[PDB]
Amino acid sequence: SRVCQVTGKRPVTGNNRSHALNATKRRFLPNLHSHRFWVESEKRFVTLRVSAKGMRVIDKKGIDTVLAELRARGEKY
Amino acid sequence: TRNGRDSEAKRLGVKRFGGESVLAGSIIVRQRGTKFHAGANVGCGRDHTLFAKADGKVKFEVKGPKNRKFISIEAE
Amino acid sequence: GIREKIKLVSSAGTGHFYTTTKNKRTKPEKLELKKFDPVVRQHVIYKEAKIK
Amino acid sequence: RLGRGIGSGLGKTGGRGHKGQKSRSGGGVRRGFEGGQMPLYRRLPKFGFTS
Amino acid sequence: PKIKTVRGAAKRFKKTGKGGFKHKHANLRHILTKKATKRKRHLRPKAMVSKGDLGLVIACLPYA
RNA sequence: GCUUGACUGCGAGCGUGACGGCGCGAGCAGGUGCGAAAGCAGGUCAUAGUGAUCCGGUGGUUCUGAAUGGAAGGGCCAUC
RNA sequence: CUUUAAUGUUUGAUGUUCUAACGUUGACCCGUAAUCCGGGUUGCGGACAGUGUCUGGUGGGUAGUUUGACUGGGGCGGUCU
RNA sequence: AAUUCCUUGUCGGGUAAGUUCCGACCUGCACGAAUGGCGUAAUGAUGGCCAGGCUGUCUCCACCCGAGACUCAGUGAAAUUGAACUCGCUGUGAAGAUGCAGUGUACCCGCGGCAAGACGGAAAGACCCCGUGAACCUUUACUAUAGCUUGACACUGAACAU
RNA sequence: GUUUAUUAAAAACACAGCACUGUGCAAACACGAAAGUGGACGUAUACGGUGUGACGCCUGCCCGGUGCCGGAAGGUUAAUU
RNA sequence: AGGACCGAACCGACUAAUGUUGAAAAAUUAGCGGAUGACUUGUGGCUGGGGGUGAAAGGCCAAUCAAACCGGGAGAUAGCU
RNA sequence: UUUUGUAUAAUGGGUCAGCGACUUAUAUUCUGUAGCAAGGUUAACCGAAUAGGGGAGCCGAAGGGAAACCGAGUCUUAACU
RNA sequence: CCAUAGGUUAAUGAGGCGAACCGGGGGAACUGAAACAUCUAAGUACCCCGAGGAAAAGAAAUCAACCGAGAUUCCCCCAG
Ligand SMILES: [Mg+2]
Ligand SMILES: [Mg+2]
Ligand SMILES: [Mg+2]
Ligand SMILES: [Mg+2]
Ligand SMILES: [Mg+2]
Ligand SMILES: [Mg+2]
Ligand SMILES: [Mg+2]
Ligand SMILES: [Mg+2]
Ligand SMILES: [Mg+2]
Ligand SMILES: [Mg+2]
Ligand SMILES: [Mg+2]
Ligand SMILES: [Mg+2]
Ligand SMILES: [Mg+2]
Ligand SMILES: [Mg+2]
Ligand SMILES: [Mg+2]
Ligand SMILES: [Mg+2]
Ligand SMILES: [Mg+2]
Ligand SMILES: [Mg+2]
Ligand SMILES: [Mg+2]
Ligand SMILES: [Mg+2]
Ligand SMILES: [Mg+2]
Ligand SMILES: [Mg+2]
Ligand SMILES: [Mg+2]
Ligand SMILES: [Mg+2]
Ligand SMILES: [Mg+2]
Ligand SMILES: [Mg+2]
Ligand SMILES: [Mg+2]
Ligand SMILES: [Mg+2]
Ligand SMILES: [Mg+2]
Ligand SMILES: [Mg+2]
Ligand SMILES: [Mg+2]
Ligand SMILES: [Mg+2]
Ligand SMILES: [Mg+2]
Ligand SMILES: [Mg+2]
Ligand SMILES: [Mg+2]
Ligand SMILES: [Mg+2]
Ligand SMILES: [Mg+2]
Ligand SMILES: [Mg+2]
Ligand SMILES: [Mg+2]
Ligand SMILES: [Mg+2]
Ligand SMILES: [Mg+2]
Ligand SMILES: [Mg+2]
Ligand SMILES: [Mg+2]
Ligand SMILES: [Mg+2]
Ligand SMILES: [Mg+2]
Repeated sequence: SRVCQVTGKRPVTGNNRSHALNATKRRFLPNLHSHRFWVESEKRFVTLRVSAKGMRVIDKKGIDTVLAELRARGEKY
Repeated sequence: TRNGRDSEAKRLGVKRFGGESVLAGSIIVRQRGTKFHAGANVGCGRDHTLFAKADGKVKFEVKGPKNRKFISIEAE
Repeated sequence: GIREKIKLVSSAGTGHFYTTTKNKRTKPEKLELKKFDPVVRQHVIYKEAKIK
Repeated sequence: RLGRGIGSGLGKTGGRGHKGQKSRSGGGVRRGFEGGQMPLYRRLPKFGFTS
Repeated sequence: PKIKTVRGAAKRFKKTGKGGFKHKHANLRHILTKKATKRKRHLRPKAMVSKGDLGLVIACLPYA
């Protein structure tokens, strides 16, 4: 499903407004993108489904550090 | 049709009759045009409404060349 | 209705004003009148202004 | 005890009259209803503040 | 449950010493210029609630 | 002819409305105008020329100001 | 200042030459007894396409509703202060 | 004219007599060319009209054969029903009377029949109206919205040319 | 030939044919939040949609309105800055 | 050769009568149409309710269809009787 | 039963028996009644516990004003006889 | 090419059921507004996930107001 593998962002629901404030249910989905991240330690490319906000934290945190937290959650690669 | 229109009645006429005791400021008659004219101790409003300027009995009388009807207050 | 309402502002600077109407086709000149000002408790000249 | 025979004086209508809102089950208008007009506590303007 | 006061009526009526309710006069919002000064002056002071509407006001204001 | 009473604060007592309300008002206070004065003037001979509340706008205001000083905002007055 | 021309300074607009993101419902290899999927090799495309947020337009495609009363029945006409 | 209101248009044909049919007229109230026009063999439980044959369709019904209806034995319902000692007439009367008034008539009770009435039975009227009822459907009704489309930003980086 | 099973079988629908239009194949389109599937294991001599309705003779005039298509100079105009 | 002809099975259901507390909650009798085909039929399978399916009648989707049935919101609401 | 009006040929009922419709909770106002009284009364809770404790609070004895404020006065107004 | 993916064993653990209560992911409409859009109904009904005997919450980047209080939960007031 539409879940970020780094930040865990998932679709959320809200209202479409209008000039008359009429509220209709809607969904907000993350800006998810499938990217192949280069992991130096394994000298390999690993593909992750990440949001655009997740991409920013990867540079700040390091490719190895983020993957270590994901392994704590536990998943396939 | 193009008719069938009217306005609410404004309740004109004599409110206090001859010999009635009235308080100062009480209107005696509401009218259109000077059917009655103000006499002694009687005021005239901007719409020719006659009001009492003193406490006393209402008296109607006819005097003058025009054979008009006048309202006066005898303040005892 | 084409006559438009105007305000007459006192010259004393109290900020009190009266309101009235005036004909725009004629009498272009501003309206000046001596009217009582409750703030100064005196009759002063009131000057035409714009309602806003 | 209404609606318990002729002799009781409140039978066959329960004191509710004849086929009005008050005679309906759960019937009756809300507080302040003036027949359709906006009620007096809405014809008049708000004033003041709470200190 | 506790009775809920009509909040719209609570912002326009205040209880007086003898149990009455005072309200401000209407007709003095935005067409007042064409009204004579005497008319505006009489509408400025506070007014008493009429006897016919006393029952309706008390129903809307059960806690005051 | 001269003028702005088409005045400000009020108002005894009445009228008419179920009510909201509408209408009339001597007189009082402060300041005016016209008269030599008595006096008259709170618009127009009178009765049509009009629209409640909410919301928002403008001016004024030592009323309020969520720790305190302000302020925002609100209130009041004028007014759209 | 106008008509402007050149000159210095800034965002963009297309076009192109790229590949490295991204795309490949091109080829080949492997997982593999597999027209799926994944990985690899290669070709092509390529900072587009495509998607997310925001935003303008369009939208009976699909919804929720409105569409007054009086009235010699109703509608039509007329009327509403 | 599957279209013509006036209208049974007018003329002709058909009939003893044709508001239909067929042929024309054009005055097309208010035909008309792919929301197709005009024709068209064949086809049609297709629509209209005519003729022959044929006949109880009818003039005008008669008889006969069966199955019911009728009687006996056995078994044995139903809809409906405020209660009935449940006549006619005229008048009255939620304004069309078995029940009121007046008056007339009528011994008590079955069976076979007919349906004039009991505003007969059936089903809280489908027409009409109303409710600030319901639902579907339409659209340049309102307010939205899926979808489609536009641009900015992100995914998305580096040279060159104008 | 088909149709209102249970009051309507028709002049209605379908029909072969005709024309317009969309669609270059990761096709348009449709079903699916998506993946995907149908279209089609087809490729414009194909497919979808629309109207007309064998055949015969033919199908005239209007692009103002409403749509659609093409253009983009100017006017106006969102998010953003 | 033929969505050819006549005509049984088979399938349809045009007319009339009966029946309408039916023999039968749609049939029977006498006629009627198709009857090698766009036929008919058996056994399985698939499409699900604002959806399906429909040679299109708002038809059909378990004797129910201008939005199936069952349960729930729910003692909806009902200025009406 | 519903109506201006029903023997009405307006609705209802074949009959009997059983069942079948103004309740409950909370708050508020008014009346009656009882207690205390310028005071009245506790709630949760404690508690061998329908007692007692708990006065946290609530209403009343002072109002006027939008409010600040003032106060048997107060507001309105420059000021009110 | 190492590797990695993958593959074969062996150990543990989980699968389902069950009334309500609880947390979380989704989430109506009828209705009320005497219509109806904001609003109400209602984060209710319902669906889904998970846990326990309770769950959840919980040890101040909290309140107060220049005095102070000192986690969370629950009850009565404050207060319609
Ligand atoms: Mg009685
Ligand atoms: Mg009644
Ligand atoms: Mg004059
Ligand atoms: Mg609704
Ligand atoms: Mg009407
Ligand atoms: Mg004709
Ligand atoms: Mg002839
Ligand atoms: Mg002919
Ligand atoms: Mg035509
Ligand atoms: Mg055409
Ligand atoms: Mg024929
Ligand atoms: Mg013959
Ligand atoms: Mg016989
Ligand atoms: Mg029986
Ligand atoms: Mg009888
Ligand atoms: Mg009779
Ligand atoms: Mg008999
Ligand atoms: Mg008979
Ligand atoms: Mg109506
Ligand atoms: Mg049928
Ligand atoms: Mg038929
Ligand atoms: Mg056709
Ligand atoms: Mg053109
Ligand atoms: Mg055009
Ligand atoms: Mg054949
Ligand atoms: Mg044949
Ligand atoms: Mg059939
Ligand atoms: Mg019959
Ligand atoms: Mg049966
Ligand atoms: Mg045959
Ligand atoms: Mg259908
Ligand atoms: Mg139809
Ligand atoms: Mg059916
Ligand atoms: Mg529906
Ligand atoms: Mg159900
Ligand atoms: Mg409910
Ligand atoms: Mg019910
Ligand atoms: Mg009867
Ligand atoms: Mg009956
Ligand atoms: Mg008592
Ligand atoms: Mg105790
Ligand atoms: Mg205390
Ligand atoms: Mg006083
Ligand atoms: Mg409503
Ligand atoms: Mg346990």
